[PDB]
Amino acid sequence: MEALVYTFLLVGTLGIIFFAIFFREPPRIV
Amino acid sequence: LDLFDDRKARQAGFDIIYEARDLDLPQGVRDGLAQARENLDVAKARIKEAEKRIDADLDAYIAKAYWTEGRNELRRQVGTLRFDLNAVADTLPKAAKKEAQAAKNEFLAAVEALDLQLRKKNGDKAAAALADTKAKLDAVIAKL
Amino acid sequence: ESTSLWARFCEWVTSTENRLYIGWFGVLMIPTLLTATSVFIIAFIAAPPVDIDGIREPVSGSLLYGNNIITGAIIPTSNAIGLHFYPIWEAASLDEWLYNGGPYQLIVCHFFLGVCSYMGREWELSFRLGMRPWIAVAYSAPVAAATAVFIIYPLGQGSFSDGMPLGISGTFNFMIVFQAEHNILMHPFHMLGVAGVFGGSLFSAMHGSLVTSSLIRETTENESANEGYKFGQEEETYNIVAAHGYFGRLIFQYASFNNSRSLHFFLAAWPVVGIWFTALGISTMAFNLNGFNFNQSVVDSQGRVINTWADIINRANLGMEVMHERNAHNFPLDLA
Amino acid sequence: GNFTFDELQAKSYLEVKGSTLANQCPILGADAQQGLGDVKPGTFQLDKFCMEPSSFKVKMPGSKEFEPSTLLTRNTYSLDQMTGSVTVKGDGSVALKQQDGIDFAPVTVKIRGGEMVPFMFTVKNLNIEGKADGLTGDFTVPSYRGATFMDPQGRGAASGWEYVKGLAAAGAQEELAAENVKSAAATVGEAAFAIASTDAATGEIAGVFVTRQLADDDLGSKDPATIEIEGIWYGQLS
Amino acid sequence: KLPEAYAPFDPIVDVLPVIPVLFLLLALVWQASVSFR
Amino acid sequence: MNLEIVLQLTALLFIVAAGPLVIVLLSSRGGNL
Amino acid sequence: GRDQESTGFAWWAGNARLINLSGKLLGAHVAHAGLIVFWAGAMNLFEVAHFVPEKPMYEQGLILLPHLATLGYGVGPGGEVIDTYPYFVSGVLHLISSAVLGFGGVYHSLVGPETLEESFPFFGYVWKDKNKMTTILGIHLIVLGLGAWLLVWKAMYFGGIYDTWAPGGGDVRIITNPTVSPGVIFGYLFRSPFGGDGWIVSVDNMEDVIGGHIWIGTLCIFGGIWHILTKPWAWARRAFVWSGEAYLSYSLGAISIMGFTACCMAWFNTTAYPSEFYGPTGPEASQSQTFTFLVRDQRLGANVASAQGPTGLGKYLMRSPTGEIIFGGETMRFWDFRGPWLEPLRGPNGLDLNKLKNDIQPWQERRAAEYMTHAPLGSLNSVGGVATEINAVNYVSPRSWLATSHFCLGFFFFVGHLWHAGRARAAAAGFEKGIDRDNEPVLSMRPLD
Amino acid sequence: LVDDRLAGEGTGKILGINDPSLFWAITIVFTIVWGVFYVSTREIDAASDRENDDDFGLTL
Amino acid sequence: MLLIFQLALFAFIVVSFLLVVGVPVVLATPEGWAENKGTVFSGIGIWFLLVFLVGILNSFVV
Ligand SMILES: CCCCCCCCCCCCCCCCCC(=O)OC[C@H](CO[C@@H]1O[C@H](CO[C@H]2O[C@H](CO)[C@H](O)[C@H](O)[C@H]2O)[C@H](O)[C@H](O)[C@H]1O)OC(=O)CCCCCCCCCCCCCCCCC
Ligand code: CLA
Ligand code: CLA
Ligand SMILES: CCCCCCCCCCCCCCCCCC(=O)OC[C@H](CO[C@@H]1O[C@H](CO)[C@H](O)[C@H](O)[C@H]1O)OC(=O)CCCCCCCCCCCCCCCCC
Ligand SMILES: CCCCCCCCCCCCCCCCCC(=O)OC[C@H](COP(=O)(O)O)OC(=O)CCCCCCCCCCCCCCCCC
Ligand SMILES: CC1=C(/C=C/C(C)=C/C=C/C(C)=C/C=C/C=C(C)/C=C/C=C(C)/C=C/C2=C(C)CCCC2(C)C)C(C)(C)CCC1
Ligand SMILES: CC1=C(/C=C/C(C)=C/C=C/C(C)=C/C=C/C=C(C)/C=C/C=C(C)/C=C/C2=C(C)CCCC2(C)C)C(C)(C)CCC1
Ligand code: OEX
Ligand SMILES: [Cl-]
Ligand SMILES: [Fe+2]
Repeated sequence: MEALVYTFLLVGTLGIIFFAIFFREPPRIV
Repeated sequence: LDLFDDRKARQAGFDIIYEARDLDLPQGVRDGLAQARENLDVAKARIKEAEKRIDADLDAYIAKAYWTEGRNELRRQVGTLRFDLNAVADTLPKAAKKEAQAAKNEFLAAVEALDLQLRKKNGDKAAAALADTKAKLDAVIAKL
Repeated sequence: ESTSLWARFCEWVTSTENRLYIGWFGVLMIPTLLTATSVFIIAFIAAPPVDIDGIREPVSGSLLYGNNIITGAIIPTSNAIGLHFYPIWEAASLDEWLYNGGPYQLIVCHFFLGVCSYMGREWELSFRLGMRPWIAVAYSAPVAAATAVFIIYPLGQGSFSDGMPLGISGTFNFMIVFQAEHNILMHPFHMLGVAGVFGGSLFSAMHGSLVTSSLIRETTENESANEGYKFGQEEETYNIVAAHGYFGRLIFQYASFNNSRSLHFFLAAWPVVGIWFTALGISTMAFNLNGFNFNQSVVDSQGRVINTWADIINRANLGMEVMHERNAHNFPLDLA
Repeated sequence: GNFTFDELQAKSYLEVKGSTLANQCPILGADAQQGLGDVKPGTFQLDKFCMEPSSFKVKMPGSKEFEPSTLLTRNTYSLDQMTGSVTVKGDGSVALKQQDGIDFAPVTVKIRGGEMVPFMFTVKNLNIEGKADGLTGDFTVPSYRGATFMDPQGRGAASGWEYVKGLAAAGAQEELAAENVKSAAATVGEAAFAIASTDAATGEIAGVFVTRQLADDDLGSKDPATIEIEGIWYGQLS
Repeated sequence: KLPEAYAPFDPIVDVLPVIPVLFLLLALVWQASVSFR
Repeated sequence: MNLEIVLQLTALLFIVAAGPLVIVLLSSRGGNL
Repeated sequence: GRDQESTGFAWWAGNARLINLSGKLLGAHVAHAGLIVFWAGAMNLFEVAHFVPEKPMYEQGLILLPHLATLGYGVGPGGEVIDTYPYFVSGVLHLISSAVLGFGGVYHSLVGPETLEESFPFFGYVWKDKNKMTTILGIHLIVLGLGAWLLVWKAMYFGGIYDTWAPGGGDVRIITNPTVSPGVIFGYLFRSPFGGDGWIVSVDNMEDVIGGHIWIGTLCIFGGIWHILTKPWAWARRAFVWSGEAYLSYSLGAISIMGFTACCMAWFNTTAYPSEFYGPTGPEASQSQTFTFLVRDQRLGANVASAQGPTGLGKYLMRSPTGEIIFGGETMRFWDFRGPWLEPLRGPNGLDLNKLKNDIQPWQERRAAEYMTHAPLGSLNSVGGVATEINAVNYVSPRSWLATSHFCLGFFFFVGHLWHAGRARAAAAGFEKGIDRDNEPVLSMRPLD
Repeated sequence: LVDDRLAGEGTGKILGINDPSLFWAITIVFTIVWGVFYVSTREIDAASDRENDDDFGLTL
Repeated sequence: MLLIFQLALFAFIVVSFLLVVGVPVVLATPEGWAENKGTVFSGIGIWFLLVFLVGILNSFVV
């Protein structure tokens, strides 16, 4: 039961990392 | 605990390992080089045993093509032969010790050739080298 | 206009318009790192117990076998194997491969190659962008530390089982056994590494606070100063002279850095040298050159022993030494 | 096998190293006579007696049929260089007794369900007798773990805690009384050997064996399973 | 040990190997005297 | 204060004093440093 | 000298001011070579003067003397020092030659020609002239090949070299039949670096060493002749950076690899680094400990073959993962060890039970005990034993010193190679002093996603 | 024996080749990549607007 | 013969020390190398002669 929670937490963290890398707010030169 | 009688273990050489690790004693005593020089009887017995073992066992192993066994025998008990020969020859006059050194060098070259042939796994060449080695060992033993 | 297949492939590989730079070092980096990542995740989730000491005493390290994140790890290769190469195709079956500790060796090898290629790719992009190529030299310190804990220590100790496990509690066990066997806390190189990390934290906080304290007013009080900075602007956003004046009145004038380039070089140089020395210390201790041994050093007139904090540390080491492997020893000396 | 004693002795250690040829028993040549042969009846000195298994089967407690298993501990399961005595009678009855040598090797195998089954492959104190067609006897199987072996929590028979040190509040731990006691008691097994060839010129014998014994019990904390081991064997009479 | 004829010169031998480190220090001293131009 | 230790200290002093002696001699006479 | 006013290099980077000064660079290199020879001679004299005959070489902290012992100088059968005069001769010769080398370096650095491209065209060069650099490389390759052949001649005609596997104990042999088989030479070179294989560190007889040195001498001479007569091809001109710093970085990487290899060879080898003069290796001490404990327990009336340990694997003898009979305990990881005192007891399928039950020799037992007690463990202040010992023994193995020092040197020279390769690649392109504000490369690229 | 295995670890083979198929794979892949590079290396050089003479390359 | 050999070795040591101290000084002065060449040449010759004499005399004291 707790193994599912551990795997869900790790998968969510990895998904957050992926989204942060590939869906970032692009820098714009003023 | 339960007592056991092992008082005869010391007579079997129980103190060899403990004496070899005694850092207070000199290196010659630890390695056994001091005892052999002091007592030449051990050197003579080792030389005779090495000669007999070389003859019989080398004949047997080369006959049956046992190369690993032959080489191990050549360096298992014969492992002190050079030091024993040097120690024996150092107690001779100048000319006698010079002749003994020449004969020992010739014999050692013969043993090197025999070991090379045993490593290369030849039968007739190893047999000839072994016969030559036996002749040279007999000559150097007679010289001493 | 490129026409050849190889010319087009080279232009694509060495392109600076990709979202993530590939390069020629990335060609080696991407597959090795992906292989190691896949094997690491799969083994961390569902791997069978691994016989680490070679005494037929398997140790569990997987989440599916009753573990949490803090307790889970990847058990190093079996002690029976030693330093022998143990690829997946040298096993009779995958069941035997997982029982002896194959995934650890696989991940370690692929990770080493991947980090070396990562440093190379850092240099490569620095060259392609028109920069100066020493950020890769900075990365060499963590690369060397990882190599020392994963490769050099097993190389000198004769077995991959003495390597650092890929876990948290495994890392703590590695540290404790390392202290019990080499007295790492008394090693000058470990002291230099500790000084390096402590000074790095000190100087990071010092620089951040000094820069944050000299921001020029460009906003109001209902918004953050980060909105006061504009990306790509040409003018400096803080008063280096004001920060230098504050620091030079805090300690004295000739202790602060009036040169921004010199200050940033010092910031780069301190932790890098510290980590270099600590990695060198680990690698040196791999070949059994331990730290200072001040045991029974203070002796009174009649010859009796007066104890010291070093002797208390020695008592702790003796405590954690006779228990680091209960059943793996048959003879009194741990010569390995 | 596929190699004789002379062929094996004709190699070098550097040539045998890593080829898994050291975990195998020699076979006889074309000069070997079938069965007992023409050996003069009498008591011989057994030497170079080795047994190379070729299959492991496990019957889990609660099953009436053996099951195949997959080995997990590589090439470490061959008993070799055992010495003893062999007596041959005029009728044909042979008696074999094993005194010394490497007569034990721990082995671990995995079964269909996924359970590792350690066992202690041994023919220690072998005592078999009968005709050359088949020799039936028995042997003693020592405990897989020694008396000084300590479990993960530091509990052992002759050394270690006698309770669970982690659970301090539970003063007596009457619920854990079963696992707090370790007993390294020994058991026995059964064997059924046979002789297929014999060379009276050099005093060499060979055949097949089938043995049955019990797996480990974690020092009396488990119900052992029954494991059947079959394979070939070789020995020299002199 | 050194031969009996070279015995009086033993103290000279005991201090030789530090000369390269002295050479590095001498390079630093020369740079200092030149005033780090 | 052993005689051997005194000789070693004398030799060390002579060797060390040979380094800055060159620098002092060249700086005092205005040499090409 | 020079100054930052006319060079742009600070005092801490002052050796970069003589990149384009051939005469001063040559003087610096000659002076450094003189320093190396001076250290060799002085250290040899220091070690020869502090040597006592009542202790073995590895017990007195010597690292240069065992190098001369392996060449067969002043040693006898069994590995006992007999004469100590050749060491003195070698040290004296090195120390005296260092004076000539240092004088040459000082002359060429102080008053010699500053740039020898106009007065000495044969010795002058330009870093960007590929032909001249290749010619110099060929000349030095010929010199190195001659050095390798000089080593080869010693083992054949000039008395030979110490062989630790010689029959009847180790002694100074003469190598008459070196192994020059292409399959044997290529087997060491293209071997795996992992356990069991060991790459070139696993060379186990002096015949292979002499054959490999014959090969390397011939290859170096042929390559030098090839480079003197040729110039780099198009595929080589298209791949390298041609400047002095680039050449320096290449050399730095090569010698970093060499340093790592030297560290591993010192730690693991037993043929070129006999245990009689360097002490036991890592695995050797563990094997010796197990051997001596087996011998002692056998003398007390025990069955070593059938003895069972606490884990049920075997106290003294067990089976390697491939089948060979090996020593039991934690020394099961060191079963690849092969030493002169242990080989005679080993059969085709591993250790022979009868041989170690009836044919163990006292000299073997003494060697095992000595290598057990002198294990390569110690502390920084030279205290022998494990980290939880007392102050009783002043000993650290010579293998440990060489291994640690040369690993440190190899790593630092790898870092130097990285630094110099990066700087050369940047400076040749032309942006080693920073980015150009007027023409910034990034401002001309399309923004990322 | 109970099962079968490659039995090649800790042997000392050249590049770890116990079967000629590994040699064939290595040689075929290397030759394919080399040929693809060899066809295009002439075009790649021409992108520098310079001829591959003795003065070619990145020099300082 | 031993006393002569020791005197030769001491003379060699003192000549070497004088050369070590003086050669950089002579070489590093303006227009000093071009004038005091004879002294340096004689010192080098004496150094070589002393080293050869010590090598020759070593054969009798050892
Ligand atoms: C062409 C490019 C390369 C292609 C191959 C690349 C493969 C990469 C795989 C991924 C993992 C990384 C590499 C792991 C290497 C492990 C080496 C090892 O287990 O052992 C090393 C071996 C030693 O081999 C030993 O050799 C021994 C020799 O045997 C014999 O040796 C003597 C022979 O007479 C004695 O008889 C002795 O008793 C006997 O055992 C034994 O066989 C041992 O079992 C065996 O392990 O050394 C050697 O191969 C010699 C030195 C090797 C190189 C240097 C190694 C150390 C430095 C690591 C890298 C740099 C780190 C610092 C920089 C970090 C930042 C970048
Ligand atoms: C490994 C040793 C080493 C060597 C051989 C050199 C070599 C060289 N250096 Mg470098 N250098 C070094 C280390 C070394 N350096 C270090 C550690 C630093 C950092 C402090 C520097 C920093 C540096 C700078 C800043 C400069 C040089 C320069 C020079 C060159 C010119 C010499 C000169 O003009 O002044 C020599 C000055 C003096 C007159 C002092 C003389 C003292 C003598 C040489 C001592 C040696 C004598 C010895 C005791 C006895 C030998 C005699 C024999 C008979 C036994 C010279 C080739 C110069 C250059 O770039 O040239 C263009 C220069 O600008 N160097
Ligand atoms: C001191 C060391 C040394 C150095 C630095 C160089 C340097 C160089 N060589 Mg020379 N060379 C040497 C010794 C050396 N060589 C020797 C001893 C030989 C005789 C074999 C040669 C024969 C030689 C040839 C035939 C060629 C060069 C070329 C070159 C240039 C290309 C760089 C390169 O290697 O590509 C980087 C390296 C590679 C891409 C891979 C090489 C690694 C090999 C394949 C490893 C396996 C070894 C090989 C099969 C040999 C057999 C092993 C042995 C046991 C027999 C460069 C200037 C080229 C050239 O420009 O000539 C003018 C060229 O075509 N060299
Ligand atoms: C030498 C030419 C180099 C050209 C340029 C190369 C640039 C870098 C490319 C990438 C290199 C890293 C990745 C390599 C992966 C493939 C190799 C691999 O995994 O092999 C792993 C295999 C393992 O082979 C194993 O062998 C066993 C029996 O021995 C069994 O058969 C196993 O099944 C089998 O896998 O090993 C080899 O192939 C041996 C490689 C030997 C290489 C010798 C090189 C000699 C010349 C260079 C000398 C210096 C080398 C560096 C030393 C110092 C290092 C600090
Ligand atoms: C264990 C997994 C179980 C199954 C999955 C469970 C639920 C997981 C989360 C599901 C929702 C994921 C994000 C939905 C919205 C995406 C919008 C988008 O990218 O483009 C539309 C959106 C459309 O706008 P347009 O392109 O201007 O038309 O594009 C954008 O760029 C919008 C800006 C926001 C971008 C994303 C902001 C952060 C989202 C959450 C990040 C963390 C996710 C953690 C979970 C990852 C997966 C495990
Ligand atoms: C340029 C330069 C530099 C460098 C320099 C150098 C590096 C030099 C070297 C030099 C050298 C490297 C020198 C050497 C010398 C040597 C000598 C001078 C020797 C002597 C010897 C003797 C005298 C001996 C004796 C004896 C005998 C015979 C026997 C036994 C005893 C005895 C030991 C006593 C520097 C850094 C400052 C910086 C600036 C520039
Ligand atoms: C003496 C001896 C021997 C022999 C040895 C030999 C014969 C060796 C050889 C060796 C060799 C023969 C080596 C080689 C090496 C090589 C290398 C190490 C290479 C490298 C390369 C590189 C690094 C490259 C790079 C690159 C690329 C890849 C791309 C483009 C760019 C460039 C070109 C840069 C033996 C062991 C038998 C025994 C002992 C003794
Ligand atoms: O495995 Mn991990 O830790 Ca390297 O020491 Mn010996 O073995 Mn075990 O004990 Mn201590
Ligand atoms: Cl053990
Ligand atoms: Fe900043």
